[PDB]
Amino acid sequence: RAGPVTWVMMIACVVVFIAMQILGDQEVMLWLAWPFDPTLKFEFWRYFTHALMHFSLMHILFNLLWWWYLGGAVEKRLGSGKLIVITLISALLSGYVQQKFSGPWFGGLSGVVYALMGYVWLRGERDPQSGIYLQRGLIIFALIWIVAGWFDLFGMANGAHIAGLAVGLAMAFVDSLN
Ligand SMILES: *C(=O)C[C@@H](NC(=O)Oc1ccccc1)c1ccccc1
Ligand SMILES: [Cl-]
Ligand SMILES: [Cl-]
Repeated sequence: RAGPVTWVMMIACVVVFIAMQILGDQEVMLWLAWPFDPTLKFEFWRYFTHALMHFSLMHILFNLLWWWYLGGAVEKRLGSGKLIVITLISALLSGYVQQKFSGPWFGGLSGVVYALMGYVWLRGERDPQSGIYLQRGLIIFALIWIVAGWFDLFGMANGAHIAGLAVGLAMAFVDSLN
């Protein structure tokens, strides 16, 4: 079963998403979003908490599905610390790129997922002995989501997703060295 990081992240995302139903998107964004005024630049959770917000049912459902599967695999085979670091860095870098290109009003686990699939894929592609790999059907399911978001077929930006992917590829690369 899904490890503690995999589990606690899912719960947090659910709780936050409930809060957004109860209070509206904007009001929750007022507290958790990337600093959107210099008044807020020292509220440090915000460099991370933006990842916890989702705006539709499908957003949180698909994000959490991929998180549960990939994140859960990473936690189980490579440990909780690994998953924590991939998450922290991908969240920060994709958040950074996103706000740079389009301002601070955004949310979600997408950057983190791009990192996890970049990680699992490259890791297995370069080092099967690790035990982790993105099997063919999932490489296909994954690419279809990459394509979708890329050409804006679902409504959700590219640069931030690339930024997330770069983090996962970078860490898989490093991890698969000796
Ligand atoms: C974030 O990108 C939202 C997006 N989630 C998604 O694309 O997840 C994946 C899956 C596989 C590889 C990369 C990213 C999304 C779009 C539309 C509906 C739900 C979620
Ligand atoms: Cl398969
Ligand atoms: Cl490792």
